[PDB]
Amino acid sequence: DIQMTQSPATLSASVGDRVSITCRASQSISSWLAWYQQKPGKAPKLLIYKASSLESGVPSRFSGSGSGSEFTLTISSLQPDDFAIYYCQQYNSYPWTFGQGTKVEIKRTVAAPSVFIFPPSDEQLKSGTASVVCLLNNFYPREAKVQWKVDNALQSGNSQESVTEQDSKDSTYSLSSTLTLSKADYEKHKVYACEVTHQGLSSPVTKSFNRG
Amino acid sequence: GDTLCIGYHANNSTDTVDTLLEKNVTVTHSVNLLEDKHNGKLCSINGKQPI
Amino acid sequence: QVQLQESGPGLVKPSETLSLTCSVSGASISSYYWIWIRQPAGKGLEWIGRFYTSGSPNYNPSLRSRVTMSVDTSKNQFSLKLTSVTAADTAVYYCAREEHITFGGVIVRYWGQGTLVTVSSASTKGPSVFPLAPSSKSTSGGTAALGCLVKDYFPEPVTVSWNSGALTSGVHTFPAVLQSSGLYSLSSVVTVPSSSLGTQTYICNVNHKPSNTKVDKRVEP
Amino acid sequence: AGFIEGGWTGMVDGWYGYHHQNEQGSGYAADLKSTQNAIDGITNKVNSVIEKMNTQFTAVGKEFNHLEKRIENLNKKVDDGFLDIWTYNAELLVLLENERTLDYHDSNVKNLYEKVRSQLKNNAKEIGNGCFEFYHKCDNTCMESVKNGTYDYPKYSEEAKLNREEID
Amino acid sequence: YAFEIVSVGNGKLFRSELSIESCNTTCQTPKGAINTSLPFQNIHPITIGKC
Repeated sequence: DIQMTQSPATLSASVGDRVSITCRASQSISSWLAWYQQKPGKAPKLLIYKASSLESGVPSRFSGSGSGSEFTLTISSLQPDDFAIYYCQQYNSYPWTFGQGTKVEIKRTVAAPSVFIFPPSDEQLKSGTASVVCLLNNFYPREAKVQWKVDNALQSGNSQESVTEQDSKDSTYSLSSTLTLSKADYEKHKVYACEVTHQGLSSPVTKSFNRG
Repeated sequence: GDTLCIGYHANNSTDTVDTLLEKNVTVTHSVNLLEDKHNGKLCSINGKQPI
Repeated sequence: QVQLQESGPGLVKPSETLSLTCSVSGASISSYYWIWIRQPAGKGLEWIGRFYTSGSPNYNPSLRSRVTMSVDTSKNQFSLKLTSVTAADTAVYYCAREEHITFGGVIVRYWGQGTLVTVSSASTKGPSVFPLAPSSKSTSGGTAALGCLVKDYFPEPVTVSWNSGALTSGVHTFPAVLQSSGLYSLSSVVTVPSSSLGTQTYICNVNHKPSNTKVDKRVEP
Repeated sequence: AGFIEGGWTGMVDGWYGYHHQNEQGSGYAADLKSTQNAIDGITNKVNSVIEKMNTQFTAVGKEFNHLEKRIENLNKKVDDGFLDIWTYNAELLVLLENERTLDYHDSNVKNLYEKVRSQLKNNAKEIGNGCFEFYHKCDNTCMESVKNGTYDYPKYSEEAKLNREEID
Repeated sequence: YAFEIVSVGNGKLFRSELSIESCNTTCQTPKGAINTSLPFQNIHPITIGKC
């Protein structure tokens, strides 16, 4: 029944900055809106109800302002732990509707990663497959490139990539590049290397390993 | 035949309020406006500027 | 505390009946409305509906035709039953408690843990666990990375722990990545001082729920 | 005013509502419209009453010397008199507005009941305790139609006529 | 010696006998201080801050 426009979809602000999220409604509501904070893969936690009622135990930095069709969630000082997806719910009329949510990231100092290579498991080798892992821990921003150098020959693809979400404490990211292939059970070539290029690196860093 | 009733809320709240016609009226929901406790500390407001 | 846990099959075949059960810890379920809400992957939330023991339920219109909500006062649970599942309804489910009347309208302070229900014609394929040894050729000084690979498993829900919860810092259980094989690879990593690489032993405990697999493995230099 | 007898510890979803009992079972269900209006009103009331109090701050006390005893007594009198005036205003507004709040809620009761009575003019029968017995079958769709103010009297007028007149 | 008047504000000059423990409150009375946005208090009339 009631359509929810939560602008804007993505934000990134430095610590201490004020943050405002707007939640426009298709139909006006006598300030019966609520604001929830959903941490990564965690139960969504309500922040403010009645558009003006700061729930018990919520830091006072959160302030909800609005009635009619326009409401705003305002974080007075953005803190590390406030990185999440924020949703606005309406309990004026059924069906209860939520907004598409707003992702609130954090702008921080550019941080170099720490790289770690993991050779494949021999147990896996016996099953005819093979996978090596490049690991980049505690970096900022997410924009890094992890490339693969088998016998100093960059590989075409055969490498998927997973990025952790922003750490609540540090707001630093972590990435894993999984080289997956057997070929000659990678017995055809022995040299293995991780080209790591990140904004925190003046020059790229390459760690490497060979036959055990 | 079928029956349909009209009613209103009740709970276990013991909040008593006064009115002019009657006092100690126990109600479902109330708000205490009166703050009546302190921490007993001459503490700082935004800085240990208190001397 | 009132605590809400959630039990779901993880996989439902495309033309079957999804049955979900939310279990409550220390509340008389007869005296509260109970709400189901759901989230497709990382997309928005959708209010499924509300049911009560001595009241009248109400469901979302798009799911109304197919939803039945019931309550077991004996077991202290409430269950969803969705007919004619579609693979588009493939999402995380959450169960919440509808609190009583307050001055700001009705509140949902309590929340479930979320369970993934994915609707697929594939099976319950158990995970394969392989240890990520460290680098003896690396500095062997301070920074030391250790890991565990859960390389192939099919319904997404997987739990990863380290020393059964003891190792609590510097852990980066990565997101699951779908492989071209239609299986999911899942890396989990911990950063540790290299001094303790000898005296301390590090074990990864991996529990894939719908395959009902609890494989635990060592990680040695 | 026109108060009632009884309480509904089971209805946990609103100030006001219904208890329905038909072929499909029974249950409580809060009237979201009238409770929503009452919450709007009481919120606006509390906010107005409190907002009027919000005015300016001022360091209250003053100190006067031995050759200024009299302006000192006048200043203490002024402080204390503003204290009394504000105390008395707060006390009486609290008292009278709790009175009027209970009365407002009572009137909301009356309005809801008269709405339902106008919908079910003859098709039902006033029990007396604050309910209605249907001379016809009111299934869940009928219940909801009454609850959202769209009951169809000619729909059940003939069934109700037959049963009602069968009684006498 | 003389005193340059740097900044003027809204302090006070209490007569009281207490100590100073870090709490960073908003509303301080000669007796104590706690935080609350209730509209009324019966603690003390001499108050500094949002009170």
